[PDB]
Amino acid sequence: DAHKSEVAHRFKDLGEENFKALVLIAFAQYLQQCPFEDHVKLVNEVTEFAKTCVADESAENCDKSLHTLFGDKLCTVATLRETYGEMADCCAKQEPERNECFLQHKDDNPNLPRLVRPEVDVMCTAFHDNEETFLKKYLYEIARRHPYFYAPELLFFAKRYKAAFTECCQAADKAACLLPKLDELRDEGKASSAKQRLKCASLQKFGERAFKAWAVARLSQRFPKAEFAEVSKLVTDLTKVHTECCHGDLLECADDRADLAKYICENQDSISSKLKECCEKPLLEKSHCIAEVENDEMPADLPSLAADFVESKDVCKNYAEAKDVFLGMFLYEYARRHPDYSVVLLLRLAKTYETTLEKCCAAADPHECYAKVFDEFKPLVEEPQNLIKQNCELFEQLGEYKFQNALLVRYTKKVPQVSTPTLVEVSRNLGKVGSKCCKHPEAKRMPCAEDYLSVVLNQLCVLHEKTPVSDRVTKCCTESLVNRRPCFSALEVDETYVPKEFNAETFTFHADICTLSEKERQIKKQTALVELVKHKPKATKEQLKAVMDDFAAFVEKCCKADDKETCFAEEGKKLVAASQAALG
Ligand SMILES: CCCCCCCCCCCCCC(=O)O
Ligand SMILES: CCCCCCCCCCCCCC(=O)O
Ligand SMILES: CCCCCCCCCCCCCC(=O)O
Ligand SMILES: CCCCCCCCCCCCCC(=O)O
Ligand SMILES: CCCCCCCCCCCCCC(=O)O
Ligand SMILES: CCCCCCCCCCCCCC(=O)O
Ligand SMILES: CCCCCCCCCCCCCC(=O)O
Ligand SMILES: CCCCCCCCCCCCCC(=O)O
Ligand SMILES: [Co+2]
Ligand SMILES: [Co+2]
Ligand SMILES: [Co+2]
Ligand SMILES: [Co+2]
Ligand SMILES: [Co+2]
Repeated sequence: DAHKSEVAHRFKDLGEENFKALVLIAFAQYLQQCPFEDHVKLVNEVTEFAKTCVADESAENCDKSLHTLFGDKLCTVATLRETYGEMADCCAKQEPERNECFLQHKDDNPNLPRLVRPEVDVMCTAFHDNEETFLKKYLYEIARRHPYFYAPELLFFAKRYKAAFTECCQAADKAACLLPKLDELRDEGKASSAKQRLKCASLQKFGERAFKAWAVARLSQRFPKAEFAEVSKLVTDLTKVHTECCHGDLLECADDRADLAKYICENQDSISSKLKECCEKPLLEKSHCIAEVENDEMPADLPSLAADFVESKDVCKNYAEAKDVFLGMFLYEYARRHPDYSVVLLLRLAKTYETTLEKCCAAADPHECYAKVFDEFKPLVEEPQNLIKQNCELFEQLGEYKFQNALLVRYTKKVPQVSTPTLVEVSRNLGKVGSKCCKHPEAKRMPCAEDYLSVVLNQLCVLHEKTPVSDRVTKCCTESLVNRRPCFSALEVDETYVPKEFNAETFTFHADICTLSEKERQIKKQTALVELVKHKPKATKEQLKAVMDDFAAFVEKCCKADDKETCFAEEGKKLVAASQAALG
């Protein structure tokens, strides 16, 4: 593929709207400090040129590559040295040194102030009176604050925001319609950003063979009709894409992703029937659509796994030939038969098979050792399926909020060293995971759980590893991504914990609670419970339930009477002393 102008060629394939979006994101992930209206100029300056070249590729500078045009344009920026400093020094570099120089001088935390959400009225009003300026500003604002976030992915999110505004701004109780959707998108925004980063860290730390294992597992579930060769092909293609995107070049990453889809949509018949709609969709959309594609039908009359991977003298031979191609096959075969399983569960099986196979092989006669490998799998399978039942049962009894509280207590006792604000949010978000996935039938519970659990455990591990307080959490966090959730599951109640000293103000409450969002109210209620538990690790549901119900009664009482503030302090003082006796 070669065009005289690539800038002319890109302008057409993407379409001007997507084109004017990306360029804005592009120049916003670099030049995070420059004001909006400047970028808007720059965007338009590019966009004019882009059009000059669309009209005639022979036009001057149209021939020059995106990498050259983009770089030249960045060096055009006046006050580049005043604000961007060493980034300016990049301009004396000749491509591809200069482009690499730019990537290096991205700032992952520009110390920009928190992006504050206006009131619904203000947004809808601005949205109406100025749609583009409204939407682009925030696109700009998000892209500069998140310079490594994959630009197309950001764009897909921006078009969803537009949707929520368009629907909600027309209706009554817009805030009721809108605020949910805006949080939902934000939560997803973080999840996406974290999931992207988790893909790159895993590849760096645990390596590429690990990466591919995770990939084989996942694709074999996604594409059960495909042969091991074809999975294996796609796994090696997919890893390379990740390896280019983790470096952080957008164009290269995008081209690799586009290529990988191009291939997939040509060989649909070889992979999955579910690709048809995705492949019709436009290029940016196609890559996204493949990633999210439904699992294909698992072929019927599938042979038992105990034939090829047990009951076969050649296994010890074949394992040795290629430890990874055989193991990979086993994973492929096990996985395509188990879409109901979590990716990490399948790796625990493959890992087990390998450990068994290596130890068994070259010792005595192998058959007698490798005979019971499949039995070793059953305990591993049961453990995560047990937890789902136990948790989804308790969830259905208690309901989300109360479930979050059951969680809060449990975890505080295990890891009291963790900051209250972190204990709350993790316990809240875990509530949401069981809320979402317990609604699924027995199948798809684990794959649902895994993906949602990964984000929460990552949020915590990312947040904790900046300010560590627990060796037990650190161990889990810096452990293999296969063993990460089991480690957390394994955490036992720490007997060594010296309780938190009482403080009145913590357990003091004001009438402000009465008029407050339930979430905000819950957070503070929830906060007190954590503090309560940190004070009294030797508290027990029998004793704890009492105190929680008296607090339930203390709050409904004062918020009901006319002079709430007096009640709150005076009743609280009773509530404290009473409870303090009840827990000691
Ligand atoms: C990637 C999204 C670009 C367009 C966003 C439209 C405006 C979003 C609402 C204003 C800021 C919301 C902040 C937040 O949700 O935390
Ligand atoms: C993209 C396939 C290979 C990925 C191998 C590393 C996986 C790291 C953990 C990913 C957690 C998020 C799960 C997901 O991708 O939906
Ligand atoms: C830090 C240099 C590597 C750049 C990799 C870019 C693509 C993966 C990361 C995207 C999410 C960034 C999250 C973060 O680091 O805060
Ligand atoms: C399941 C098959 C996936 C085919 C699509 C290619 C996915 C490669 C991901 C490259 C990094 C993009 C980061 C993101 O998800 O925003
Ligand atoms: C760091 C966590 C993941 C480590 C890998 C655990 C599973 C072991 C078997 C790996 C199979 C390799 C197959 C392949 O790469 O083609
Ligand atoms: C705390 C919320 C509970 C929701 C249900 C999930 C229970 C944990 C089981 C996780 C199994 C998938 C991950 C893994 O294989 O380790
Ligand atoms: C700091 C909070 C730690 C959260 C750990 C969550 C582990 C996955 C949930 C599965 C249920 C087991 C919980 C546990 O044993 O701690
Ligand atoms: C022993 C010191 C005084 C303790 C006062 C009560 C502490 C627990 C308050 C938070 C738990 C209530 C949550 C709820 O029932 O919704
Ligand atoms: Co093209
Ligand atoms: Co109007
Ligand atoms: Co490439
Ligand atoms: Co998506
Ligand atoms: Co789901």
